[PDB]
Amino acid sequence: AEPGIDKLFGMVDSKYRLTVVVAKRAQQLLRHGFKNTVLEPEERPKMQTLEGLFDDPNAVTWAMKELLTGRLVFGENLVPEDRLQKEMERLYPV
Amino acid sequence: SHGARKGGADTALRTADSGYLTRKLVDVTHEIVVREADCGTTNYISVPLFQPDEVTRSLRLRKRADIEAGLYGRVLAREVEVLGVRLEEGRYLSMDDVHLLIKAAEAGEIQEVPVRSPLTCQTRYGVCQKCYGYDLSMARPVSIGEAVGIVAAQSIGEPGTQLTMRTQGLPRVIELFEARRPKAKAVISEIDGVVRIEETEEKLSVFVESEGF
Amino acid sequence: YTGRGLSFLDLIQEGNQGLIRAVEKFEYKRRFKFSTYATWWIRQAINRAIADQARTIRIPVHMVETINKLSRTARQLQQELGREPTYEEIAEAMGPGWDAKRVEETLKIAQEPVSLETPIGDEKDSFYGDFIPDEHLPSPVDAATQSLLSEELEKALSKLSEREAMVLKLRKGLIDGREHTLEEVGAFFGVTRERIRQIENKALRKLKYHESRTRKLRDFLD
Amino acid sequence: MEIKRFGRIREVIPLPPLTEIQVESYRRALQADVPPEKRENVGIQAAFRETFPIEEEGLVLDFLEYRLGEPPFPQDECREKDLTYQAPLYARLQLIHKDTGLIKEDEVFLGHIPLMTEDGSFIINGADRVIVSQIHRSPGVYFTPDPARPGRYIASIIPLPKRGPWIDLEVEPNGVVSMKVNKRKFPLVLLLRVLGYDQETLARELGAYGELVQGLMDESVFAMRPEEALIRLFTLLRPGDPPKRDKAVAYVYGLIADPRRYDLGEAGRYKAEEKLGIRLSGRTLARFEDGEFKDEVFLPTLRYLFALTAGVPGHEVDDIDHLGNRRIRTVGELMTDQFRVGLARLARGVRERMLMGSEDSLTPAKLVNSRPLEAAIREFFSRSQLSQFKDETNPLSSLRHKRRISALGPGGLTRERAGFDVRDVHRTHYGRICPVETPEGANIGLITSLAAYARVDELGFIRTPYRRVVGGVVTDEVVYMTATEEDRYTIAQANTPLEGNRIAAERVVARRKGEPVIVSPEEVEFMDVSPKQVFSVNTNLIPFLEHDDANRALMGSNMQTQAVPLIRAQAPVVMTGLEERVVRDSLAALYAEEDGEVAKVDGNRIVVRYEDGRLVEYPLRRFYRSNQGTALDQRPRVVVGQRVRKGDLLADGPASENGFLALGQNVLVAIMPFDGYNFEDAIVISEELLKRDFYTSIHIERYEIEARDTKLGPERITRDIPHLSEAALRDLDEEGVVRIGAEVKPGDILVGRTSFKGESEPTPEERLLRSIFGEKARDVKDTSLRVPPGEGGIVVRTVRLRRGDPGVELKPGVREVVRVYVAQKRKLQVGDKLANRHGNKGVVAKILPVEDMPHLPDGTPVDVILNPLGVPSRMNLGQILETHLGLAGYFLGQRYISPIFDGAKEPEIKELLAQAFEVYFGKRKGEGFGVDKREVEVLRRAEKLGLVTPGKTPEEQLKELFLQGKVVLYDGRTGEPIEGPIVVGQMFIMKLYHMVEDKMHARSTGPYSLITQQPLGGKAQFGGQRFGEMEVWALEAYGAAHTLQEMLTLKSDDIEGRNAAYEAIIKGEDVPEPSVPESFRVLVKELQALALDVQTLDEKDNPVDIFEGLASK
Amino acid sequence: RVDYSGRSVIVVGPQLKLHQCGLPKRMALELFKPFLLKKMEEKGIAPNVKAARRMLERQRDIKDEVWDALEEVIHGKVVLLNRAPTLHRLGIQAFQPVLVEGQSIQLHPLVCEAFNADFDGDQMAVHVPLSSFAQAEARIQMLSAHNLLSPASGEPLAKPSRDIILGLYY
Amino acid sequence: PEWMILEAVPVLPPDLRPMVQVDGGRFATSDLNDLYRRLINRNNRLKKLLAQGAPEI
Amino acid sequence: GRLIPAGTGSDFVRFTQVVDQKTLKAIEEARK
DNA sequence: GCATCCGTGAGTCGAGGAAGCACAATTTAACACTTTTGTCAAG
DNA sequence: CTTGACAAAAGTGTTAAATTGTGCTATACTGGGAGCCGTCACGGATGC
Ligand SMILES: [Mg+2]
Ligand SMILES: [Zn+2]
Repeated sequence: AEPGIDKLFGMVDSKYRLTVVVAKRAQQLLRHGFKNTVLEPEERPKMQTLEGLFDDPNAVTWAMKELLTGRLVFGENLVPEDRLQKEMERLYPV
Repeated sequence: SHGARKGGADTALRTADSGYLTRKLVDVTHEIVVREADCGTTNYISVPLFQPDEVTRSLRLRKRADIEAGLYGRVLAREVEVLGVRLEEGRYLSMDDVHLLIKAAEAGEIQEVPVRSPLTCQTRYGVCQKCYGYDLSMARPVSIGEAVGIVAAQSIGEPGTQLTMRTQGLPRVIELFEARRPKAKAVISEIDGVVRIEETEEKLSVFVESEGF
Repeated sequence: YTGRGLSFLDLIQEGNQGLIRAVEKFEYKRRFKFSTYATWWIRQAINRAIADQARTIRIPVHMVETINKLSRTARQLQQELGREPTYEEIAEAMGPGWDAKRVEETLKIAQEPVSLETPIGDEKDSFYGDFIPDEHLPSPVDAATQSLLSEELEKALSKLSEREAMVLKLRKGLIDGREHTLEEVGAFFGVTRERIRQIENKALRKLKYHESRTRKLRDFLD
Repeated sequence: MEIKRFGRIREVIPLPPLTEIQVESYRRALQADVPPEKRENVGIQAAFRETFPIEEEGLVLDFLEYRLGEPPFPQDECREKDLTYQAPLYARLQLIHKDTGLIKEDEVFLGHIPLMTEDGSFIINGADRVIVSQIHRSPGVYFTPDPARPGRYIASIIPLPKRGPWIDLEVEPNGVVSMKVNKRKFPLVLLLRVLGYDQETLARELGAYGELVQGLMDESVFAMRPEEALIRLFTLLRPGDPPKRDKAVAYVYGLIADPRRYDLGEAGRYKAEEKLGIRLSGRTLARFEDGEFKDEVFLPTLRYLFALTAGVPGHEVDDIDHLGNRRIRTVGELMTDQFRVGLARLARGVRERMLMGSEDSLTPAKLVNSRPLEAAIREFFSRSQLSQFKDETNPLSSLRHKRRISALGPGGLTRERAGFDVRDVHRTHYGRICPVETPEGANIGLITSLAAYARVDELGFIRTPYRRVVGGVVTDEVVYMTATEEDRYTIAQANTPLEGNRIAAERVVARRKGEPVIVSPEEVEFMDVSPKQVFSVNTNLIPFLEHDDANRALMGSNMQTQAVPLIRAQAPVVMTGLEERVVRDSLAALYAEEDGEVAKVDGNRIVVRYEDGRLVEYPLRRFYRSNQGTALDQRPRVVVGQRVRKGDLLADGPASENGFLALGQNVLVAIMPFDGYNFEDAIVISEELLKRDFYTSIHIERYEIEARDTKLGPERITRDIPHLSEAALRDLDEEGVVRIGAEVKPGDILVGRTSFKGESEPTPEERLLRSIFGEKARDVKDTSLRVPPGEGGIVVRTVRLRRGDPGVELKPGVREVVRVYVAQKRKLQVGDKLANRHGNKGVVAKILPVEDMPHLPDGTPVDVILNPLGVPSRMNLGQILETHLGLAGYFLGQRYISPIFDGAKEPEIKELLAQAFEVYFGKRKGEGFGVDKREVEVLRRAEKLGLVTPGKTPEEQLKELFLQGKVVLYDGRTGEPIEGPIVVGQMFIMKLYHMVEDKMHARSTGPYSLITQQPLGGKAQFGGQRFGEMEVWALEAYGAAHTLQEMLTLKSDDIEGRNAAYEAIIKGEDVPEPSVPESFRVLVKELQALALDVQTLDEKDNPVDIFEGLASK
Repeated sequence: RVDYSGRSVIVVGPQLKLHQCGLPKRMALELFKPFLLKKMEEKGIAPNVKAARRMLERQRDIKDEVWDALEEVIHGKVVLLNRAPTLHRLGIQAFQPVLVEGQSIQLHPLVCEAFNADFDGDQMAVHVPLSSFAQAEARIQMLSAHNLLSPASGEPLAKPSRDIILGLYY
Repeated sequence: PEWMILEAVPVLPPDLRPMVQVDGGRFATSDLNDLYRRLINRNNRLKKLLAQGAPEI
Repeated sequence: GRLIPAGTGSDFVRFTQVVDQKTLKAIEEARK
C-alpha cells in the first residue's frame, strides 16, 4: 500500500476528495517544476539511479508525501482559481 | 457421463443468463450514487432477528451469517438499549455491535432492529451516506460520491454463475428481479380474518371470515 | 432477366418504361402485333437499366458490353479447353486490338466492390471494417512530429534577420498560403526580383551553416 | 525398453480405418473408379439421373455418362501455387429433337470437382480443409406427443433438408384432422380427397378406431369431385392467384409429388417402411400418374396416428433425440447435395436458354452453362460452415478433425437456438458417439467425435459392433448394428469373465434398451466387442481413464489435440495401444508397401528395392509448414541395406517415435507444493529439460507481400529502398528479398518494396527542410515488408511467383507475390502451457536450475514439480497411477501398455514397484551404502503419520513407501529432506500450442478504425485491448471518473485529444483536458440521418455545437 | 478499444508484494513508448524524439541504456491489470509494475481469488493511466493493497489461499 | 404530426459510409451506399414516370 | 465521454482546492 | 377472461479478413504559342 | 541596391482520338420462384 495511506484516508471526509487533492497538488508541482514544494531538502522523495540518488519525478508521490506532512491546506472555496494561479506564478515563476 | 454433460450444458447456458441479468441490474441502477451525507428522513426498516419456522410454528433465531448480512454496517434509526449498552441513534453497527445484538436476541431482549436502509432513503437520483452505511470494501462509513448502484449490481450479479440451475436457483433470482408471476403461484388472503376449511370431494374451498366480510 | 444485379420489381418498372416508349413509337399500319414491337423496347430498357444500375460503381454501357463479351469469350474458351484460359488466349479470341494487358485491366475494372459488413467466422461478431485501418487522418505520431518540426523550424529562423526570415516564410508557404513568387515578395517589400533571390539564398546559406554547426534539424528530414 | 502389456480382454476385430468416414463416403459419391455402365444411382450420378433429362415442353437434353479426368497439378504443386486440388469433370449429353428425330451427342465440360487426398482432406485454394460430418434429424415419419394437450399425438413428415416442406398432422379438438404445410393449416380431408379416397375406403380402413374416423368424414369435401377438391386446396394454400387447373395441379405435384422438388431420401423411405410397415415405390409423399394423384404415405401415417391415439399395443411414439432417428451426412452427402443444387441451376439456365435462339441449330455444349455449378461447388468448399480450415498441429489433431460430427452448419441447429435436449448424452450414444469428448463452452454437446469402432452406414445411421452370443458361449461373429436394432436385444459387457468362450459369471451386467440390468448367461444375446468402442480416438489414448472424472477427461482428450510436435518427442511410458494405430491411420509416417530391401537412405528421400525388383522412391516431407504453423518433417528410421517386412516403418512422421504417437516428453514429476510457484495449476520445470532440448519445437511463419500495378506506377520489389542505410539492407540480396538462412529480428526487412507516392504537394515545413538540405524529394517511398514485433527467426524459404508462370493464377492487377517462410526453434519458457493426458494443465511459472530442484537420494533431480491440490478437486486420479507406473518403468527400464478399463491394476503396479525398489536399493547395497540419516528421519516422520509399519527395519519401511509410490525426496536448496515422502514418478507431459510468445501483445499508438476512429483489434493488426461495458462498470464502481474519461476519450477516439495528449507526453508535459469523442459525433450524425433532431444544450438551454462549426451552413 | 493497452499470459509470482506485478520489459517499452522517448531525449541516448523512435523501431538497434531509462520512467507509476469477464469491480486492479525478463505477467497469488484467475493459461490486459488524475485514482482507489475487503459482503477477499492455508494448517 | 412522414430523406456523411481502397486495390463499401443507391434510383424512376404520364398502376 | 457524476467526478468533491501555506498567506496579505 | 400473432432478448475477452450497332455529345492527351518567372551576368 | 539576356514551368487555344450516352432493332411471346426447419420466456396488442 501507499505509505501513510491510513492517515490520508482519515484526514478527509471522502476518499475521492483525497484523490482530487492529491492529483491537484501533483499537477501544481508539475507545472512549477517542483519549485513550490513544501518539503524540506531532507524530506524530498528520492529514486535510486545508476548515476546516484535523484529527485523522484513522480508528482503523485510528492503530493502524497506533502499531504502526509500536513502543511497543505485543502478545501472548497478557499481562493479564486485565477488569483491562486497568478500568486503561485508570482512566488514561483516558471 | 450423462450427469457430467448435463452439468457442462447447465454451466454453459447459465453463464450467459447470469451476464445478462448483471447487465440488467447495472442498467437499472446505474444512476444510484451517494449524493449527500444525510437526507433527514425519519423512516426506517425493522430487520427481524427471528424467523417464523413452520415445522415448529414458532419464532427461532436466524443464522449469524444472515443477521450479519442484514445488519453489518448500518445506521441505527432509533436508540437501542440492550445488555446495559445504549446504541444511540445514528450509530453505525459494526461487527461487535451485530454480535452484541445477536447475544441480546439470544437473551430474549430484542426482537427486531430498526435501521436506516436505502428503501426508506428520500434522496433523489441516489442515496445518502447515513442510509447506505459502511463501504464494505473499507469497513468505514461510505464516502460521498461512490457509485453504490454499480457496486450493488456487480455484487448481486457476480455469484450468478455459482448458483445452481438444474423456481429454484438462478431462474428463481431472475423471476424475482423481473417481478414475474410464478406458474405455481401461491394463494394469499386478500383480507385478514379467521380461516375456515371446507374440504369436500367435489371441490376444495377456503373461507376468510371477518366481522362483515 | 432476374438475378443480374437488379430486383424483379425494378426490372418490371424499367420494362414498363420501355413499354411506354414502345407505345409512343408503335405503328399499326405495318399490321404487326404489338407484342413483337414491344418486346424489343422492353428488353432494351431492361438491359440498359441492368447496365446502369446493377453496380455500386457505375460503368458505362459500352464498357458493360465489353465486359459481357469478354466474359462470354472466356467462358467459351474455358469450356473448349477444359481449363481456365490464360489472358493470352482470351485476348487472341476477342479480336484485333486486344492483348493480355488490356484483358487484365478490363478484368480489374470488372471487380465489384466488397461489402464492409461481411461476417467472417462462425459467430456473427466480426466484419471487414474492423480490419481496415484509417490512413487518411494523421496518426498521433505524425501530428507530434509535424508540431516538433514546426517548433524547430521557428526556433532556427530566429537566428535569421527580421527581413530574411519573413522572405523565407513567404517563399516557402509558412504563412499558410501558396509559396509567393519572387516578384510577389519583391513587390510586397518594394524590392526587385534579383535582390529578393539573393537575400533568400544568403539566408538559406546561413541556415545551412547553423544546421551544420548544430545538427539539431537533420532527423526531421527522413 | 521392453514393452509390457496388461489386460485380459481379447478383441476379435481390429480398429476400422479411422479415416474411412471421410474417404469411403467420397469414394461412393464420386464413383470415379467404377465403370460408367456399372455405376449405381447414388451421389452425383443420382443427381444427374434426377435432374436430367431436361424437357423444353420437342427438345430433350439427356445425360448418358460422366467421367473425371486426371488432376491438372499434383498436391504439392497446388499447395505451393495456392491452387485447388481438383479433377476435371466432363459430362456426355445428347440433344434430341422430338419433331425432327435427330440426335446430337458431344462431351461437355462441366468443370472441376475437388479431389480428396489419401489422408481424407481437401486442398482448397492451396489450404488444407476438412469437411465435418453433420448430425441431423433423419427424414421420415415421427409421432410425437403434444406437450400443450396431454393424451394427443402429432405426426411429423420430415423430408431431406431443403428438399421439401415439413408436414404436420394433428387431431383438433373438434375431431377434424388438420394438416399443416408451410405454416398454413387446412383440413386434411381435402387433400385426402385429392388423392382419390372415398368414404367407404376410409370407413373400412380407419373405421376400427374411436371417433377420429367419424370426425374425418365431412360430406362437404367427400361429395366434391377430386378436381374441384384440388382447386379448393390450391385456393386454400395460395390465395389471390386465379384458380386454374393446370397451375393448381402443377403446384400440388411440385409440393408433394415431384421427385425433383420433394425428396424423402433413401434414409427417409427406409424409416417410413420400417415404421409404418409399407413399401413406398419412390421417395415422394404422393405419386402423380395417369393424370391423377395416388397416395403413398398419408394414409398409413393417418392410420398409425389414429392407432397411437386409440392405444394399440404395437404402436409407440418416436424419440426425436434417439440416435437411431438421427443420421449423419458425411462429405459425400453434402457434396452431392451442393452438386445437385448447382446442377438444378444449370438445368434452369439450359431450359431458359434452349427455348430462345436458333432452335434448329443447337448443340448441348452451347446450351450448357457450367458457371452456376462451379460457383456452387466453390461456395460449398470455401465459404461453408462445415468446410473448416484443417487443424494439423499433430497427426492426432487432423485425425480427430476428420472424425468430428457437428450439429451446426447449413440446415442444422444453431449455437444459441439449441436447448438441453440436443446437448445431452442420450442412452443410444453408447458405442457410437464419444460421451466425454466435446468442445466445452458455448458448443458443448453440439460438436462430438465419432467412436473408435463406430462406422456410418450407407443410409447415414451410426452402427456399432457387437459379438453374437448364443447358447451362453461368445462367438467370433460380429454384427454392426444401429441403435434402433440395438434396442431389441440384451447386450452384455466386454468385461464379463469368460472361461474361454463360455461366460463364467452367473450374474452378468448387461444393457436392455439402454438401461443397466443383471441377467443370466442364458439370457445374454450380444456382447460388447471391447471397452474402446464407447470412447473416441482421443479418449482411448488416456491411460487409466476409469480413474478420471468425465469433466476433466474431456479437457485431457481435447488438449491431446493441441500438443505440438517436438524435435525430441518420445512415446509415453504408459500407453493404451492405439498410438501405433493412430500413426498408421493418420498417414503421417512412411511404411513399406511390401517386402523389400532399403537401397538408399537420405534426409530427403528413401529408395527401396522390393522383392519384385522395382525401385520405389518415397520423398520425405521435410520442414513443411502446417496450417497451424508447426513444422511437419519426416525423419528416416532405416539404414542402407536393411531388410524391411511389409508394413514396417520407414520414416517417423511428425510427433512420432518408432511409429508410436509421441506428443510430449516423459519427465520425472514430483507431486509437491514448491515455494508458491505451483500456485493455482502453475507448473515448475527444471533447467535440465532445456539443457537437453526437451519441449523444443520448430515453428514456421509465412510472410506474404504482393507487388501490384498502380495508377501512380507499378510497385517494384528491389533492394534500393530510398532513405535507408546499408546496415538495414545488409541481409537483402540483389533481388530485394532476404537471403535464405539469415536471422531476422523485429523491425528487420524481409523483402524490399518501393511504392510510387501520391501526387501531392508537401507541407510547407517539409518543403523548407528540403530546401535547407538541398535534397530533392524522390518519387517513391518505402512500403517494404518488416518482421512484426514479437516474431522473427531464421529465414528458411523464399517463394517468388510472377505473372505468366505456369499454373500461377494471380489476381488481376498484381505483378508478383513473394512469400517468406521463417523458421524459429522455440524452447520451453515461462508462460508456455504444458498439460497431460488426464487434463492437468498449467503455464510454466518458474525454470529452476538443476541444483535447486528436489533430487532423489541417488542424486537424480526431478524435472517437473506439480501441485497436489489439483488432484482432489478435479478428481483425476489417473495421473497418480500413471506417475506410479512411470516410476516403476523408470527404475525398471521398461514401458507399459494398459488399455482403458482393462489394464494395469493396483496389485500389478505394486509388484512392479516392488521389483523397481528391489533393483534400486540392491544397487545402493552393492555400492556399499546403508540408510541415510535424512532417510531415517523421514521414515520416523512417516511412521508417525501411519504411512509405514512401526518396528520394521529402515529397508522395509523404504520398501513400503516405494510400494505406496512415495520416495524420500531431498531439497536441492537446504539439503535437508522434505519432511514427508513425496510421490515421484515418470509422467508423460505434452507441450500445448498455446504459447506466451504468440499471445503477448502491447501497443501505444497504431492503426485506427474508419468510421469510429477507434483503435483496431488483434495482435496481427496491432490493435488495442477492448475496454468493454464490464470494465467501464468496474471503473464506475471504483469511482475513477478521470481514468474512465481518459479511456473513453483521450486513449480511444478523441482525435484532437489523443494527438494533443501524445504531443504533451513526448514534450514532458501533462495531457490536456479531453474533448467530445468522435463516437458521439457518429451517433449524432446517424440519428440525424434517421430524421431525428439530436441537439446538445447548455445550462441556459442554448444549442451547443460539438462540431466546431464544421457542419453549420 | 483503448490505446496504451497490452495483453499477455499470466504466471504466479510469489516474491512480489501485494501491490506489485511483473510487467515484461517488451510490454513496458511498448506501452510507455512516449514517456520512454521523452526520457531518452532528456538523457544522451537520443538527440530528439524522432531519433529515439527510430532507435526503438528496430530490436537490434536498442542499446542497454534504454532499459535503464524505462526503469526510471515506471518509477512510482502503476498499471491496471484486467481479466475478462470483469464480473465484479475487482476485476481491474492497479499494480506497481516490476520489469521482469520474459513475456508473461507475474501476478500476486493473493489477488487471484479476487481476479478469479488461475494459471492454466489465463490472459490479462494491461492499461496505462496517463495524467495526474488517472494516476492518483489508480494509486489511491484502485490499488490492489487498498482493496482488501469484498464490497459484496465485507469479508476479506485478498486472504490466504490454497497453498498458504495448507502450510499454515499443517 | 406531419413531420412523421419524410419529404426529404437525410443522407449520412460519406466518411461514415466510406468507399475505401484497401492496400490490395479492392474497393470496400458499406451497405448504406447500396441502400441510398436503391432509394435514389427508385426516386428518379418515379420522377421519370410522372414526367412521362405513366398510368395509375 | 464526460466526467461521470460519481467518485472523483462528483460535485461534492470535484471542486476541492489544495493550496500551500506560503501562497495562501501571500493571498491573504495581498487581499486584506 | 383466454387463445394467438408479433416483437425482443438471450456473458466477456482473443482469434479468427447472359446483345450489338450506329451516331452524336463530352473529356482529354498532344502539341504550339505566349506569359511568367528562376537564374545569371554586369557592377 | 539596380538593368538586361536566357531557359525552362505553367497556362492558354486548337485538334482529333478516346470515351461516354442516348436511340433502335417490327413473325409472335401477355401473372414468380424459393422456400420449406429443433427454443423459451416475456410484454402486448388482437381479436373472440
Ligand atoms: Mg483459467
Ligand atoms: Zn436517506
